[PDB]
Amino acid sequence: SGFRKMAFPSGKVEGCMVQVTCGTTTLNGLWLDDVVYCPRHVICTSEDMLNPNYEDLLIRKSNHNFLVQAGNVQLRVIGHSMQNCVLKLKVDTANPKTPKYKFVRIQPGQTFSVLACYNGSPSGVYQCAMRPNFTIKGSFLNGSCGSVGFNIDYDCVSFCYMHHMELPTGVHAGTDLEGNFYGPFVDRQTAQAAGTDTTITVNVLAWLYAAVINGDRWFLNRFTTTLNDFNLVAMKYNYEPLTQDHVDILGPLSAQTGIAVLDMCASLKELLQNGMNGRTILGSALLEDEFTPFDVVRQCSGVTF
Amino acid sequence: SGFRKMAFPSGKVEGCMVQVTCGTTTLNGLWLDDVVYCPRHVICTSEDMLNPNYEDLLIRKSNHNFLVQAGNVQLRVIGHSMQNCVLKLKVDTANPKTPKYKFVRIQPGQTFSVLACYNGSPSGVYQCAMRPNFTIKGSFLNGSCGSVGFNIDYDCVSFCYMHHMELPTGVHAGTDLEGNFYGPFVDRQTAQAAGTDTTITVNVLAWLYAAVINGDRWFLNRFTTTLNDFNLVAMKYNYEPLTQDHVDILGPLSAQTGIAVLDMCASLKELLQNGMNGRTILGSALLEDEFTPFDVVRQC
Ligand SMILES: O=C(Nc1cncc2ccccc12)[C@@H]1CCN(Cc2ncc[nH]2)c2ccc(Cl)cc21
Ligand SMILES: O=C(Nc1cncc2ccccc12)[C@@H]1CCN(Cc2ncc[nH]2)c2ccc(Cl)cc21
Ligand SMILES: [Cl-]
Repeated sequence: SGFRKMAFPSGKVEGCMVQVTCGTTTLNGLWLDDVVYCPRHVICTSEDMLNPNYEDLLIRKSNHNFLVQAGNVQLRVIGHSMQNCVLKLKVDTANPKTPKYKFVRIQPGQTFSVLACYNGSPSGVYQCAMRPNFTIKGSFLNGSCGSVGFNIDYDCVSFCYMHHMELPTGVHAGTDLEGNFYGPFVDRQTAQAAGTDTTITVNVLAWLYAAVINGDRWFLNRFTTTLNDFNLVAMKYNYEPLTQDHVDILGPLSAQTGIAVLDMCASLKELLQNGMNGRTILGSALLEDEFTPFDVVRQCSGVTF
Repeated sequence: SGFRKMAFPSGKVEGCMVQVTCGTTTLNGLWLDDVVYCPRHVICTSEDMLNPNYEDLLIRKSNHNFLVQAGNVQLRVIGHSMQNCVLKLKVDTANPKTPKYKFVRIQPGQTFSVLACYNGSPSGVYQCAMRPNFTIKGSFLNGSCGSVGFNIDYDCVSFCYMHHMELPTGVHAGTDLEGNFYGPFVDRQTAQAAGTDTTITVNVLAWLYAAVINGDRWFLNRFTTTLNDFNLVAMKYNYEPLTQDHVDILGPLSAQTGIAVLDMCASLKELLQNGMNGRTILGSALLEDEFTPFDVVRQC
């Protein structure tokens, strides 16, 4: 029993965290095989960040300008290239701790674990979701740039995020491991704002199924709804539309609990129009949307890595 | 900016997780140097759960009864001993991945990270607090016994918990790494119940300071209170008494935000009286009590 916000074990990623220093800027790098990946803004000054030409700044750099430190060992940079908003520093040594890995770009609503690092040293791990507005509500201070987001598939690490910046609202923006930003963001000191956020509906439903598996049933009702009627209500409360793909993904939880997805949608509809009435679900007074249907199955069935 | 429930990176602990099998029972063990630590109930059968005599059961066991598996390698048990509710299995190989470590027994209110394991394999990491009733509100299934709770101090792992059982309410009970249970619990199937839980007041205050550091100030008021008047109010909401030790511990956060502890106590009393009124604090509609003053300073 119990339901917690749970991250993947971070060990396979900890062995890849290195410190990257370029001039006065120090941030984190991901060392996989003989390449260290990090945000390309490491080559910037405070003036450069205002309106940067990264090709012109990088062409002025030499390999010896980048100081890469893995633990108490300095790696020697033998090449440098840029892929979108990520800098790739070729090193002479392949990371012996390199796990089986993939670079994957995730969709909004998908969750992943963040290994927050400072000076190439892992300080914490937390689970979060890529919001529908493409920001992540992370926890990061200055020095955390280059911290990575990941999932674990059997024994394969899927790297899906690299932290680049904090928006004025305190939310975070970053890229996949190919340097492509999630969202309409750029890596420059300019006026940027996150769009209005919405609730990840499929994840709320998956969390309601986790509550039922844990014995919380007060919110269940006799009612069902059409997918269309549910979406009209959901859209009114800034909830993401629930697609037939989402209904199919919730299939196993629906079969396990005996509550059809559209039957759980009617519970969610009433929760939205009426509130919780001083009650909680899994010790929460708000509907939790940072657990995917896969996370719920993984936690309520004990899948290991 | 931002405030998250954050666990310590679990890598140093993952390299110590092994599978321990004794007869039909399989659970997790912690392999440090040449010793594998696990709950002693791994030696129990069906008739040995209501009233087990662990000394009697362990004396009947031999080293070859214990199957220890680290990854796809079987370790050879060369000795066995019992320390309180923990079984110590001496093995013929020292764990090369053994980190710098300490065994620390924590107090209620303290937080730690849990590396939940099944069959000696880590499946997830999450953050817990030792509740004032000495239980932990974990997320554990059958097979998770031997999963450990820990904190990391620079590069040193302080092991503070080993999971032993689930109480009828779905909460969890375990021991420190010396086998001493937290709480009035025993490793028997006898009728056991967690005491009435209370909110960790010092942690709620630390979390209110984290909210102020993050820019959330709506809950602040012009009032202050005496420690005694705060405790009389707090007790009525099932909140733990706030001691002078707690007030002293909140000193650095009080100095950083400019809000005296007793001033923040008055904000907490007002929240307990009014509720949140559709508002949230750090994205939460409830007062969070699983962040200690030390966690808040570290994260902020
Ligand atoms: O925002 C940044 N990273 C950080 C990541 N996570 C949390 C943070 C919390 C506090 C401070 C910084 C955080 C960095 C440093 C700050 N500034 C602003 C700027 N102005 C001139 C040069 N840098 C910018 C602007 C754009 C970009 Cl891509 C990156 C950055
Ligand atoms: O409770 C236990 N671990 C578990 C840990 N975490 C989550 C769980 C979820 C579901 C089932 C078991 C969980 C273990 C195995 C079961 N039983 C209860 C029992 N023993 C004989 C008859 N019923 C006992 C009893 C005492 C002790 Cl010390 C340990 C244990
Ligand atoms: Cl599924």
